Amino acid sequence: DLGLKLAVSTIGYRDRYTAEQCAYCLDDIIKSIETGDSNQAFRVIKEKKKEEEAQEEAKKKYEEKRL
Amino acid sequence: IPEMYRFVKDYELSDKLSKEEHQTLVRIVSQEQAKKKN
Amino acid sequence: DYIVQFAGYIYSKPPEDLRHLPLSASLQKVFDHMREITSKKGQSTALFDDYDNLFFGETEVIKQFNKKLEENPDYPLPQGYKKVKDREIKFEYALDP
Amino acid sequence: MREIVHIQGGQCGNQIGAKFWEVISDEHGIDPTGTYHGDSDLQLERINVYYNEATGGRYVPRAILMDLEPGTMDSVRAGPFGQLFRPDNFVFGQTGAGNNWAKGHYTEGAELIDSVLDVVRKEAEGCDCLQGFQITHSLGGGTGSGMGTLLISKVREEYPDRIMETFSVVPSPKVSDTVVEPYNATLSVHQLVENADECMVIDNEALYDICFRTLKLTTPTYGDLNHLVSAAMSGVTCCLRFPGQLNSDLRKLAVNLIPFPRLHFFMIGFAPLTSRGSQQYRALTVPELTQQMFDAKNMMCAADPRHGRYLTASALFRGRMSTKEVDEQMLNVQNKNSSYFVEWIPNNIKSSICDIPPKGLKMAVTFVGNSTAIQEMFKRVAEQFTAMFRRKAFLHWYTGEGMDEMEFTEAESNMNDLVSEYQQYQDATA
Amino acid sequence: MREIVHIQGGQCGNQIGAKFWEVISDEHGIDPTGTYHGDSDLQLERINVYYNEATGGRYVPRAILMDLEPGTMDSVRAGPFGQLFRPDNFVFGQTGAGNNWAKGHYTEGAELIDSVLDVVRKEAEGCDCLQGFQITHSLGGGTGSGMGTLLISKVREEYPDRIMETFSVVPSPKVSDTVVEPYNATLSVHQLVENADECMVIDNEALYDICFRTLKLTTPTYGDLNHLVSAAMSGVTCCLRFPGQLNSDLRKLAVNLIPFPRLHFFMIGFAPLTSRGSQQYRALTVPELTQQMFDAKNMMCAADPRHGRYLTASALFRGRMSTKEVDEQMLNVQNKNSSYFVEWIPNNIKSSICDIPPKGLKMAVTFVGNSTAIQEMFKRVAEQFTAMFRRKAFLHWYTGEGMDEMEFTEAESNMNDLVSEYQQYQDATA
Amino acid sequence: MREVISIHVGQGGIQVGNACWELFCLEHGIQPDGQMPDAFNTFFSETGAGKHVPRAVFLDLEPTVIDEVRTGTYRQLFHPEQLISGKEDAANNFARGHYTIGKEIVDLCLDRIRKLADNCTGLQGFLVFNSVGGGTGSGLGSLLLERLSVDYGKKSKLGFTIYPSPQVSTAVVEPYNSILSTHSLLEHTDVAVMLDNEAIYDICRRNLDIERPTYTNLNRLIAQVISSLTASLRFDGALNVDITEFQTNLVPYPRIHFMLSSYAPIISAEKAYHEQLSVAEITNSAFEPANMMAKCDPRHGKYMACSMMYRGDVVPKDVNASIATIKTKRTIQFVDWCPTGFKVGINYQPPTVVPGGDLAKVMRAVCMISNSTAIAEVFSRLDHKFDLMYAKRAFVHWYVGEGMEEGEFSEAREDLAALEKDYEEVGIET
Amino acid sequence: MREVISIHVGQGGIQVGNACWELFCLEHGIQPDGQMPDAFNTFFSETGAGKHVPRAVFLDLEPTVIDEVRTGTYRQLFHPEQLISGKEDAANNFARGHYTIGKEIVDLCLDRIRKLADNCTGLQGFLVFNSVGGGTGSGLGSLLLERLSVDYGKKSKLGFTIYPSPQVSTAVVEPYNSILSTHSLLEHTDVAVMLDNEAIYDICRRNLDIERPTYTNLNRLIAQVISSLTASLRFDGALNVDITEFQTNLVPYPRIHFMLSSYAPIISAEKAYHEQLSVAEITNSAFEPANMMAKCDPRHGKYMACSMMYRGDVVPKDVNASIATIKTKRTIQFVDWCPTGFKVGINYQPPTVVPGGDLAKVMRAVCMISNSTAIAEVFSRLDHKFDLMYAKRAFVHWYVGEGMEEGEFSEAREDLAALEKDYEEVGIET
Ligand SMILES: Nc1nc2c(ncn2[C@@H]2O[C@H](COP(=O)(O)OP(=O)(O)OP(=O)(O)O)[C@@H](O)[C@H]2O)c(=O)[nH]1
Ligand SMILES: Nc1nc2c(ncn2[C@@H]2O[C@H](COP(=O)(O)OP(=O)(O)OP(=O)(O)O)[C@@H](O)[C@H]2O)c(=O)[nH]1
Ligand SMILES: Nc1nc2c(ncn2[C@@H]2O[C@H](COP(=O)(O)OP(=O)(O)O)[C@@H](O)[C@H]2O)c(=O)[nH]1
Ligand SMILES: Nc1nc2c(ncn2[C@@H]2O[C@H](COP(=O)(O)OP(=O)(O)O)[C@@H](O)[C@H]2O)c(=O)[nH]1
Ligand SMILES: [Mg+2]
Ligand SMILES: [Mg+2]
Repeated sequence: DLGLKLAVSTIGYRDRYTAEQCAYCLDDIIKSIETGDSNQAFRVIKEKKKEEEAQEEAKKKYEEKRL
Repeated sequence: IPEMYRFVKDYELSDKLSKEEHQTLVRIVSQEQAKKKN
Repeated sequence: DYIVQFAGYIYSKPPEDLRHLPLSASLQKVFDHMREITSKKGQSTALFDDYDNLFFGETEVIKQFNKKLEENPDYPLPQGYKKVKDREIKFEYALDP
Repeated sequence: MREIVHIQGGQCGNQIGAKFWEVISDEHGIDPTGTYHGDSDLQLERINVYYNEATGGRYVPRAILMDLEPGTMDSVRAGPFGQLFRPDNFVFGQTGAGNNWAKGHYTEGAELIDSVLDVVRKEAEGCDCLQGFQITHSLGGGTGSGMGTLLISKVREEYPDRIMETFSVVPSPKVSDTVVEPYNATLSVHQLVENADECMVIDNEALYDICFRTLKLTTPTYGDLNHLVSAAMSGVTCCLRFPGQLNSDLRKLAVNLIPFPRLHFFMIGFAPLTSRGSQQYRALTVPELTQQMFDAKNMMCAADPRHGRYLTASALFRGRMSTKEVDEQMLNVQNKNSSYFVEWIPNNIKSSICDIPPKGLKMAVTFVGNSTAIQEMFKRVAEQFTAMFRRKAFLHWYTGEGMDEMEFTEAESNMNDLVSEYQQYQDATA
Repeated sequence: MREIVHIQGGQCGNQIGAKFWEVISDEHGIDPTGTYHGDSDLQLERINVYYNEATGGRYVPRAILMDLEPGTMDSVRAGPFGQLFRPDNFVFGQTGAGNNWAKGHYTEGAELIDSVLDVVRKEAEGCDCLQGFQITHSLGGGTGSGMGTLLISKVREEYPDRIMETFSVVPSPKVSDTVVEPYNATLSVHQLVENADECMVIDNEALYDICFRTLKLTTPTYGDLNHLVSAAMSGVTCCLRFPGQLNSDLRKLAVNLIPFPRLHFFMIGFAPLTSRGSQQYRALTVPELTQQMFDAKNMMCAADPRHGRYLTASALFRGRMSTKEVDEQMLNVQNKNSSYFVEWIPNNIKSSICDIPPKGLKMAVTFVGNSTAIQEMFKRVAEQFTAMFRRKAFLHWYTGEGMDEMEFTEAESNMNDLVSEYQQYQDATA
Repeated sequence: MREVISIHVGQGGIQVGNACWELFCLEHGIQPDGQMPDAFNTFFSETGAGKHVPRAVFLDLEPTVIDEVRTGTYRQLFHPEQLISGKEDAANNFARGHYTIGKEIVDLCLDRIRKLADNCTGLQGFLVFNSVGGGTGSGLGSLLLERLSVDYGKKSKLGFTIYPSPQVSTAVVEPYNSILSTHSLLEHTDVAVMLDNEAIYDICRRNLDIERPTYTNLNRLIAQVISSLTASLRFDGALNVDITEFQTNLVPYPRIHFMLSSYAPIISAEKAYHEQLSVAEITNSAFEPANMMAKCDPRHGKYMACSMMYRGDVVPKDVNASIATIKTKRTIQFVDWCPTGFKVGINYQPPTVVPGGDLAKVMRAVCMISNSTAIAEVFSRLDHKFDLMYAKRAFVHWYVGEGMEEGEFSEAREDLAALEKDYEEVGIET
Repeated sequence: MREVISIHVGQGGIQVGNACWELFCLEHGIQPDGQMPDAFNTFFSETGAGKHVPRAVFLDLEPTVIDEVRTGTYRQLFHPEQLISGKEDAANNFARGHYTIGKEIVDLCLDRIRKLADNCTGLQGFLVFNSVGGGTGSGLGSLLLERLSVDYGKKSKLGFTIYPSPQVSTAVVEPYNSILSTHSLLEHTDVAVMLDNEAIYDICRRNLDIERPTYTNLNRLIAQVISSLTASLRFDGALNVDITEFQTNLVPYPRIHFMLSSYAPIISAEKAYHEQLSVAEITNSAFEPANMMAKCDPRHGKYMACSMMYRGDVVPKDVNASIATIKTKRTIQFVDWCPTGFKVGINYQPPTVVPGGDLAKVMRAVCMISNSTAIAEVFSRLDHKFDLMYAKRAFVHWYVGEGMEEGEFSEAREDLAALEKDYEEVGIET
């Protein structure tokens, strides 16, 4: 891209892979800073499954209230 | 020689250089390369 | 050596006699024709079109550094590998320069 | 030791397994009743790789069969060698997915997968030393491409250090049998790259082309395509079950054929293949095997391998032969084709020799090459996907089960990024 | 070592090959099933010249069969020794040329020739040391005279240093079976002189004359003409497959029989030839062989050899015989006929001896002489061509497929120049 | 463990139900008494010992047809109290069968549906048959669909409606109730198939060569189409298709689910065996515009998706080789946003013949279900017919006096206008 | 893999088609029912099991002849719906069958032609038969040729037209439509063969010794000529000839393709065996002017090219020895610009005999197709007959009132004048 590639190019050939990995990772907070979602720093159905699991758990918790 | 002529054919230059002209060019270059090596 | 003789011979005949030009013009015309056929064959031409694409990975950075090195003759770079002196040749039509 | 378990899903995967296990049983001399009747001592030394032992001396495959509908497993049981499979491993639902990826991955596939994961965990925890898993499924179907890929992630989350194989059939645009193939192909490729350690693409179009041109048989059927795929599948793990000059397990191939962790999509091919009428004309020699092995029409994919450059290649020779000839032929096939081999990695062909040939053949070769020419398949799949998605056609079926268009956009973007970064190394020079 | 491959095209060439390969197989004791059943050790030492080896111990000819219609190859397969040919080498089209040279050289022959060139390249790249190629085709047909001659140029462009043989049947004006023979004969002779290293003309009229006068059999058929041509073909390469006093490969004949590169059109003849009723009367001696060898009626061409002077001559004796007698007889046949031998090149007869005679015969001779009398055939062909062309008869068939009259004019001019410069040396004196 | 329930309402519905129920009983070997002298489970249920009971219910307000059923040869087959019958007919009045007399009967039908559904364990979906141009048929079909859509929810329902012909008509008031019923089932049925009588009359006349057909001949063809559609659930096949795998492949958007069918081959025994009935020719005949089962021209519109079923000894490669030919043709063009539009199914069981019928016995057949943009013409012409009489409020008093409101006619017109606008909006390229 | 399609239009065409189709079925061993109790593929097609279907179509507007065909012994052979029949006859009016009633029938014929052509893979060309002196025959032949010339293009079409006799005539208006049809097929047909009835009557009278012949005797001779022409495509022969190998050998210029045929020997069993029927005498009889199949004198003009077919046990040398004798004779002279004019074909299968017919069984036969300059006489006499009635505009009102323009008669006259001038211009020596 830019500014982060010129900074990675100032680091010796032995650590350049690690610096490139750090620069990709530093690309990591920046997007969050640029945007605002704490879940972009690595690598119907979802919602429904989560909802169902929570509901069952809630019922168990309700049973705990019942206890 | 035939591999170099295949280069001439593949680049559509065979209309400008005949097989006999190609052999003559290769011969002249061979002569001067051999004189330079010696 | 064969490519130089080949370029000199092909462009020494009608209809395209270039003997009035430097031998480099005949050789350049062979490379321009090779570029045209390479482009026609529907095959990549990036190595012909971008002469500064000599080095892996950092081609755009080198292009920007070359522009800065040319815009002002010795632009100081914070992090550049090495300055190499190259020669460019232009032909100018000037009477007794 | 170092054995693997078999897991298959969907109708296509079940039909592939129904021939793969027949081929394995015929290779090891196991009758359809589970009783050994082989001739050679070596047929029993490493039988623990694929078969378990039960009381009464019979053998049972460690295979797990899953589908969202009961018909295919109710049909495979009545076929030959169908009694070997343990009835307990059969898990199925009562509804099906209807070629809808969302139903087979979010609503129906999520609730059922606990039972199959239970038996998967039972099989893996018990075995002596795990080598890994191999998966057969199709990307053109809903239940398969959904449940199989979610199971891939679930298995990877619990066994991060083991190796994972996937033999995936991708929908070709030539022979199309389902209109919603691009959607569940694109959605599946997104998840498959993140978790599978190895992936091997297979196309029905290439199988028909091979059957029509090389074998020259008049009427191909699914049994012939399954037989070719089964022979190719068996060829990979042959040296892990038999002695040889240079043994090479799956992990050794993983080390030598994957340069970067995201480039693990191979295309394969099997040699020799000859017609019935010409099987007497030909003479089996190493040059004859290697000339057919690198033949473009012999690949199990429609991708044209002379449209790109090989990053690396592998060959698994079978039978007793001299190693000097193999090495010199590998060198010759690499000197005469220097234009199609990437130049910044020298000596990019791996070879292995196994002294036990297939039953009925004196020499055989299995070829696994990682090439840049595979980009064309993802290009056409994404082209069809973006042609159909721009009008939101058939989108309501997927969006009615909790899925949204954002997951489609992310999948398309990640697939295009994969396509781009796979060809990035094609133009790379030293 | 120093082996050659066989390539044939057209119906006439296929029928010639169907007997040439039978003769070769009978000479080497190969059964029509490809199994050796010979008696002598020498029958197997140099079998690599014409036959390849496959698994199971059977032998397969390295012949390539091409035609623009499938009928002739579908018929030759059912004949005796038809199973030897590899089915993969059969290449054919679905349309045919209809005796039109333009269709078999520009429109249809150009697209098909890639497949046959693929198998030709496969055969030549593989073989131990290439000696060259031999071609059998007819100049009286369209598809043959077009595709064969274009294939000659394509082969010459890729293997400029190898040797090339062509056995060409030219249409005689006596026995004419096609009205458009002069056009495709004249067009073919133009291309044939530029690329063929050796050419051997054969005429059906001369074969009928020989069969009627020397053998004196009542009803000649194409099988007898094919048998004579096959014996003549086999006689040339005999010493390359068997030991002898003075071995002489094809290249040695090329050196000694072609004075100038454009004079390579020979006429041949075979001796002895005797009737069934007189085969007991005659005694086989070197004088008896040499008197029949130089006989004018024994030539395989209607050209009269005492109408011109020999530039050079060659003889390939077979059987065990004394060399002193051969040399003295060659000297005697040259002293008694000094008027018919050109005087500025002394000692213009080449001789060779091979110790292995043909099966069933104790002595045999093959004669290959380069004479100036061959001009008469081109003269009459050009006469008919210019008689038919001046009215532009049948010209539209050729001009409707991209050809023009300029290529006809150039062909006529080059053929007339060849005729003139071939006789230029007849009147030359020292 | 897979079941389906078929609903027959109205005279046309009952008369086509009889037609399909001879065919199913014949195909599964069940005698008309219900006694056999594991594939039956899709349509039937086992009673424990002996007879089988169909999973079907017959509805009508007019008792004549049911009384005819209860005295024919099939009196012993159907359960006595699932042939629900009324006393007073609706007399072609839609408002009667939706507001006046159908409400008192619908409760018994729903009770029967519940009693049949509790027996099934793997219920795939419902089938319904009703002739649209009648009072009781359209009204009761609408009411039953509306009740089922809320009692069961997501279960799939398929409607084989018979719309009136473009010009041929039996009633004079059928456009009104046709439009109202289309309004009702537009938002309530998952699949609707077009079945107008004129096209099938032309099919019989041209192919079957019958000049005086009756309703039975039409109903037998419809029964054959139903059997071809549902064969994949009860017979083994190389490429299976389920009912739930339709809205993911043929229905791009929730509103658009009206498609038209075709069948091939249709031929009599007198000239069937003289021709080979290859797969290519039958799949060409199936796409002929004159063989559409509804009187609509596919050349007037684009295709959206084609789902087409084979049965017999067809091989997949031959199917692909024929799909390619159809993609080649210039007279058939698909919509821009659909690169592949074919879903292919292959089954092994050949179609069964009914004795005394029209069709002969053949080994290959093809049934296509195709969704196309050209269907809007029938809606436009029905709308034009409706407007002519609704301008003067003719025949409205027969509907207002049966409890229906005045404004109910207008909103059906607005929904048809919306549907026609939607069909135009979808068919434009991007 | 070589096929040909024959078209029969008009009463004479159908009656000669019947004659050729008994002969082909008899020659290939097929019973009249179509069942045999690999050479058939040229004329027939295999249905998969059992019967064979001819590659022929019968056309007529008048139903009597087709109805006679559909009730005879051959009712089971032909496909029921390729015997296209009309209702109203053209009644010898050319304008009717080209402008009024033929247009509504031609579409069905073209659909049948397409359906037959898609089955063939190696289509050599078309054959067409039509009696010229009739309305429907000439008109529909013209229209079909004009449609085929643009639908298919370069495919070869052969026309076996029967022109009226010099003085013997059945109608009174046949010169008009004969001239118009000659106009139409002059620029649209590749080969036209002359077949007038008077010459064949004389042949029957002189050789067969029948004093009261009927049309069947004429049609059997025509069928024998057709079989002799097409034998080379379906039987093994020493010198084969294909249909496409004609315009390169018999057609000097695109305009000149009318030639006249002859056959030999023609002899009855009562005196056939008393003489040896050598090849020389039969080839002499074939060139006799009295044995021409069209009433034209070859002594009145030059020859251009002769293509003549043999079949039986004939040997090529005997053929050459007879061609030489014919070249010797002073009464037969060839054109100046054609040195050789003979194309010779040899086949092994002897002609087959039809039981109850006229011809006997012989081992040798010859059929010649000769193009000569003398054919201009029939054009001149037809032109003279046309001018006599066109001077007074007789019978023109029967043509103007059927949609044809007034000037259409003149341009046919101009084209005939051009053809006659061209024939004179070609025949002059240089
Ligand atoms: N295809 C087909 N259509 C039929 C048949 N019988 C009736 N129809 C159609 O049904 C339409 C009228 O509806 P019907 O089914 O006859 O009568 P209904 O549906 O019971 O309605 P009611 O008149 O109130 O009894 C007519 O326009 C016919 O076209 C049949 O046997 N086959
Ligand atoms: N050689 C031969 N010629 C026939 C035969 N039948 C009719 N002709 C000729 O055909 C000419 C008239 O044309 P037809 O074939 O009889 O009738 P058509 O071609 O069907 O034309 P229409 O009169 O309109 O029906 C007559 O002059 C006859 O010479 C036949 O069986 N054999
Ligand atoms: N090789 C092979 N492929 C098959 C077979 N049956 C189906 N397929 C392929 O699988 C695809 C359809 O997959 P599908 O059955 O819907 O998978 P599912 O949704 O998991 O059941 C088709 O495109 C076929 O090409 C088979 O028996 N052998
Ligand atoms: N010696 C020999 N000559 C043949 C035979 N068959 C045909 N010919 C000659 O070949 C010529 C015709 O060549 P043709 O078959 O048209 O060649 P094509 O066009 O390549 O198929 C004739 O003049 C024959 O003399 C055969 O069996 N033996
Ligand atoms: Mg009713
Ligand atoms: Mg008539």
